[PDB]
Amino acid sequence: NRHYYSITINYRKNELEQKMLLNLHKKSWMEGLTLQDYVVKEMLELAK
Amino acid sequence: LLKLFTTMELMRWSTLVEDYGMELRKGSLESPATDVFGSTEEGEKRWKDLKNRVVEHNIRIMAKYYTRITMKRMAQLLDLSVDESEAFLSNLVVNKTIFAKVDRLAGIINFQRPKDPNNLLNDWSQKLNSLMSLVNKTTHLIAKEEMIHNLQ
Repeated sequence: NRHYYSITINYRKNELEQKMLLNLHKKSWMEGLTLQDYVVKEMLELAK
Repeated sequence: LLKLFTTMELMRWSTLVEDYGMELRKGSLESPATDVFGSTEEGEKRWKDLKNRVVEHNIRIMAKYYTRITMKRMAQLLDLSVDESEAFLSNLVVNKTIFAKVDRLAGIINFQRPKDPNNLLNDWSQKLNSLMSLVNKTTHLIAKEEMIHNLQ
């Protein structure tokens, strides 16, 4: 700790990108187009 | 005969009998004919197994429109008789290399596939893959419509 005192850090106000850091993410990470599974049988067969 | 390698050429058997009996009537290379139909205990047996060919390969090719077909109209669309078709059904069906289902309860039965006894699997494939094709529709709809709208 002598010669090493830590400094409070933080991240930037990133909305300038955080917007595009979630918009594109949420839109894609969630079925992209989202018109895809709308898997529905073979999955519940094994499920049940 | 090379054309026969597609659609089976469900041809009037006597027409092919012409096409391959005039081989013996060749004013040219005819040793083909004698190797094929200049023979009797096998050449005529070659005609017989050729009947076998036409019937069984027609069974092969016609497997599409089935699940409704009559024993009589079978022969009608077979270029061979009904009890001829009876023996052909018999041999191909005890050979049973394919799985059909037939009965003279009606005689209207067919050289079928498993006759679709399946559950949702059919519906599953259909719904899922079709809907998927539809999302593909959308995803290239945007693209190609934009492309045709590029100049504008």
